Parts: sequence; structure tokens; C-alpha cells
Amino acid sequence: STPSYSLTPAEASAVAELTLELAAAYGSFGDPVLLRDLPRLAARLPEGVQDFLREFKLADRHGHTVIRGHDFDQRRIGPTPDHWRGRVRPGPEFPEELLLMLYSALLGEPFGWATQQDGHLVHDIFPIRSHENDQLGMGSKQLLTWHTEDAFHPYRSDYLILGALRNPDHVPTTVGELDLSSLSAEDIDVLFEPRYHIAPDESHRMIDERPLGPLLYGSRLDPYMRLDPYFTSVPQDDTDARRAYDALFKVVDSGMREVVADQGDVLFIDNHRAVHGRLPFQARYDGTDRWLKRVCVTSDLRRSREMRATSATRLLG
Amino acid sequence: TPSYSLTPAEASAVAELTLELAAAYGSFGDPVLLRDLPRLAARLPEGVQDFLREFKLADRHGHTVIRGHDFDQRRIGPTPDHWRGRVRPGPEFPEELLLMLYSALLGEPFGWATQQDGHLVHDIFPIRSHENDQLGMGSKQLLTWHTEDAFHPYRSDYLILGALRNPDHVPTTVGELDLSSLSAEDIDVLFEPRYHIAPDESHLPKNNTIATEEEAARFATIQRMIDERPLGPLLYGSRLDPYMRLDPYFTSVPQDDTDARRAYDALFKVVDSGMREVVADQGDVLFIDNHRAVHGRLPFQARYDGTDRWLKRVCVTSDLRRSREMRATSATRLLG
Ligand SMILES: O=C(O)CCC(=O)C(=O)O
Ligand SMILES: O=C(O)CCC(=O)C(=O)O
Ligand SMILES: [Fe+3]
Ligand SMILES: [Fe+3]
Ligand SMILES: [Fe+3]
Ligand SMILES: [Fe+3]
Repeated sequence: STPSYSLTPAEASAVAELTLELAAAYGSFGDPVLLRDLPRLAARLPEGVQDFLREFKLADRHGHTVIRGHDFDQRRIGPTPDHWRGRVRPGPEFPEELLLMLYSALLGEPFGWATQQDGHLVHDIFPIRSHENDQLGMGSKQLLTWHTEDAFHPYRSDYLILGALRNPDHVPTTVGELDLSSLSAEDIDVLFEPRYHIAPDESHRMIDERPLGPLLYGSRLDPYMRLDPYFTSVPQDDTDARRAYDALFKVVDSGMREVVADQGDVLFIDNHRAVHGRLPFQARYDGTDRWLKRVCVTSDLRRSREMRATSATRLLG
Repeated sequence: TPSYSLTPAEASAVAELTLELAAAYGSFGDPVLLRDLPRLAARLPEGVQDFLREFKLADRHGHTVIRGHDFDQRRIGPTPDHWRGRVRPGPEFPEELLLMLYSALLGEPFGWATQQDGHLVHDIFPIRSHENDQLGMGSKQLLTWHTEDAFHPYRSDYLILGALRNPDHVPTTVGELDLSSLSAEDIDVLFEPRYHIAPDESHLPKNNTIATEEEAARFATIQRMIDERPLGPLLYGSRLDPYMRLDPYFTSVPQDDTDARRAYDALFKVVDSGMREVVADQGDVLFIDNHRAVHGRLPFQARYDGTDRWLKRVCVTSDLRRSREMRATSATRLLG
């Protein structure tokens, strides 16, 4: 159903060794030299892994893929943290952050948001006690709402990379693609027109902030999507757009799949071909909870220049 | 302008790599070659990779050149009389592969379905029958400076020009934007949507003739530009170090917009007067940032005897997926 790649022990050992070597060689990501070297360093990954990801990227066909069987040394990585703030970067799991950064260079360029997790290029995803009953990344008890990442945003991620340091209770990530066959030729044409408002999140000078846009784009035979139901509205008078939006929602909602990122899995989500979400789970808060790392990938770093403080920064805002 | 000069050791390494890859791969008709390009480019000398990566990330200079490649003249052979009908791959396939590797370090090579048989690597040499045209296979006529496809939302992000030969040292003109010669008020105007940049009709089926529903959709966005004549900016990105898109021939400054006229003239003078002659000599590879520089080519006299100036050209996009609406399939790298 969805292509994936399973590392041999030899590949897993090569990758682990590489990330350890790299971690000892470079300070943190605060080293501009590491960010420079990223694509060259990523060419030291096993060739089969490079070829698989390049095929996924170019095939432009599936909403996600997974590289399975990485060796994520649990003792070295240590206990899942209580919070991301006040925590020292780099931590003992730096090799794994570096792994995801190497992967982000094979896909495009890593970038981040200056006001998010202190502007770290690699984000943490783990249950936080205080942020518990909020439906955000560091939450536990809720979600239920799949999304394109930053659907409102002109420079939103092209891909997301999620590396599962641990997932002992097999908590799924929801991911859903667009099945076009349940959708009429007329509704598709409407969804391609700029007839919808996608509002910004409460996360995030110039803003900017204004127009109305499409939900579907790219090829009409195999469309890309920007879908965030919670933040999306249709002017009341546009009954055709509302009709087509209703049909789109029903098709995407009913096709959502549960994708479990297990320990040693790296999940790649294509932000144009899939929406994703997370499901509620009871956290333990003992230091053994689900811990993912996350890196956002842009195909074209220069396109977001106007929202970046300098030419060199990869942080928007 | 920073440039990189290869040592004889680096040139030899680059040459040997391109000959090895030419031997291992069929042609560019192999989709496996296209998949492998960025990994193959990691086999280039490290100093070259570091240099281009710095150029790309610095986002500061509008061109750069890597000088001193070994382009074996006896192997490459005579400059062709036409691009049409040639046996592929040609004996110059290693130099074509070289540009392709460079293109993978900058982004993705792409082309245009109606240009040079859809080849990803273009030829630039004089064709007798084109002697009187203002185009790449011309000679006698000046090719006036331009951003490549200024009108086009999926225009090249970079251009790569490799000189297989240039015996008379014909310059490629290249010009950047000295921001310090423009008033803050002029800059503000250039950033505003006040200018019309007309689509070059050679990109479009000029025909308002419905050859399939599929084809019409591939050109609808450009057709909308022609139909609606949106006004757009000439400068964009950062106000302090802006990108620009400038093709004077296709640009219309609206008659009544006095301020836009004043701003444009000042911009045109700054760019025109800053133009430089960049000679891409044998074994040079010239890299043009299509957001930070305009380019063109000076008149010259062709001999049509197999000894003429011969460049190869690869256009680069930072985001192949952005142009999906204009490509026949997900897999194809050709717009139109
Ligand atoms: O925790 C997950 O599996 C996904 C969270 C998410 O939506 C995101 O990180 O964008
Ligand atoms: O021949 C040259 O040096 C440049 C011609 C040109 O304008 C181009 O290839 O885009
Ligand atoms: Fe998300
Ligand atoms: Fe966001
Ligand atoms: Fe040109
Ligand atoms: Fe053109």
C-alpha cells in the first residue's frame, strides 16, 4: 500500500556510526559549517537509503514513506524529558537530530520558525504535563484533527520528517491522502479556484495576512492540497464552493489511516500530498514516554526571504 | 565577484569522473541518471562542492565562475552546424554530464517541451540560418540583456553556462543591481505591483484553439496573465538586498504612472551602466543567479566551419514541484 525501506543490520550500523562521528565532529546545529556541509555529509549515508528517498521525492506519488530499522541507542538517548525549555542543546540524542537533518538535506533545506521551540531547527514531540489538555505538539490527552502543516502560509513546509526515538505504546500518527475518484470533475474545478479563506494559527513587521485562496492545486488529475478544516471557511454566498469543500472533506476524512512510527522509524510526510494528525494517548510522565524529533523541509529556502531576518537564517519570523 | 580556479589535480579529477559517468550511463534518457545526479555530484572535488554551496547559501553575488576545467578538444570534436539531427549522446556527453552534476548541487535541472527537442542541456552555437535572429543560435545580432523568462512564475532560479570553446573570447554580459545608486523612494515603487511584464508568446500555443482539455489547463495560468495583464513588481525579497526580474523588451510601465516611470528609468540606468563582460572561455563554467543578475551576449562573427563558440546550458529550478500545473506528468522535467 505505501512503499517503505527496511534497513539491514549493516545499514543500521553504518547510519548509527555516521551520526556518532558527525555529532563528535560538529558543535551543535549552531555551527553554520554543519548546515553548509549537510548535503555532502548526507551523501555518506548508505546508497540504498539515498536512492530510496530520492525515488520518493521524484516520484511525487505517495503522501508518506518510512525508513525502518534504525539503531537508536536507548541508553545513550536517555529518559524522555519533562519539557523542551531550559533543556541544554545539544543533548545525548544529538546523533538522531543530526540524522534527521541529513535526511532533510536529501529532500530540500531544513528550516524552522523563530518563535517556535526557541527557534530550534529540530523540534521535540513529547507529552508535557502542563501542556497536557491543549491540542498542540507537546500534548497527550487530545487531538482528532488532521491538517496540512501551516496550510495558511505561503512558505509552509514542503515535507515533514518525524523520527521516533521511542513509541512504547504504538501511538499512531494519522495520515491521509486524496482519493480523487469519489470527487466530481466539477467540484475539483471549484476547489482549484481562489474561493476559500484559510486563517492563520495563534502561533506565529509584515503580515500579510490578506487574500482568499484555493484548497487544491498542481495537476487537476492528481492534485496537491492545502487543508486545515479548523481554520478554513467559505463566504456564505458561495454555495458551489461550500458544496465542493464538503465533498473534499468527506473524501479526505474517510480515507485517514493510522501510521505508527515505532522506535527506529523515520516517517516522511509530503505536505502537499497528505494531511496528518495525532491521536490521543495516556502519557506516563515517568521518562519513558513517546518521543519524536521533527524537522520541517523547504524545497526553496529563497522563496521565504521576505519573512527571514537575514539571508543566512533558516528561521521564519 | 568570487570565482574558483581548479588546480590541475582538481581538473583531472573532474575530467576522469565525467568520462567514467559518460561510460556508465546511456544518455539523459536514462531516468536512473537523473535520480543519481545529486549523489554523483558528491563525487566532485570537495573544494568545488564547498564553493558552490557557499555561493548558493550566501544569496549575495549574482554570478560566479569555476575556471580551468579540462575539456579535451580532440574528443569533443567540431562545433555542429545544427542542434537538430545530431547523434545522441554526442562525444561531448562528459561535459553535458558535468553541467548536470553542477545543476544537482544547485537544485533540479528542468527544460521546456518545445525548446531543442526537450533536451535538458541546450546547445549555444551559431547556426547560419539563424544569423539574422536575436537568439541563442545567433551571432551577428546583439542579444540584449535580460532576466531569463522574467514574466514566468516558474522561471529558472539559476542558469549554468559551460564553454566547450570560445576561440574569439565572445563575452556573456552579466549585470547585477547596485542598490546604493537608487533612492529609497524609487526602491519602494519598484517593490509595488505597478509594472506589466508580458509573456513571451513562444512559450504558449498562441492558438486560442482547444487541442484537448489537458493541454489548456497546462497553459491556463500564463493565458490568464495575457488576458488580465496583472501588474507586478520588478524588485522583491528583501528591501535591503532585493531580487529583481527585468526584461526591458517585455516590460510595460503604464503611461499615467509617473512615479513608476521615474523608478524604472533609474533602475534601467543602474542595471545598464553596471553591465560587465564575462568571457566564458574554454573550460569555464559560468553560474548565473536568475534572481540577482541579468545576462546577454554581444554580437560576433561566425565562421560556420566547425570552429565556432560552443556553450552548453542547463536551467535550474529550486522547486520542481511548484511548476506541476505546467508539466504533463509528475516525472517530466519539461514545462509545456
Ligand atoms: O506527533 C505526531 O505524530 C505528529 C504531530 C504533528 O502534527 C506535527 O508534528 O506536525
Ligand atoms: O550565449 C550566451 O553567452 C548567453 C545566451 C543566453 O542568453 C542564454 O543562454 O540564456
Ligand atoms: Fe502537524
Ligand atoms: Fe504552524
Ligand atoms: Fe538568456
Ligand atoms: Fe523563454
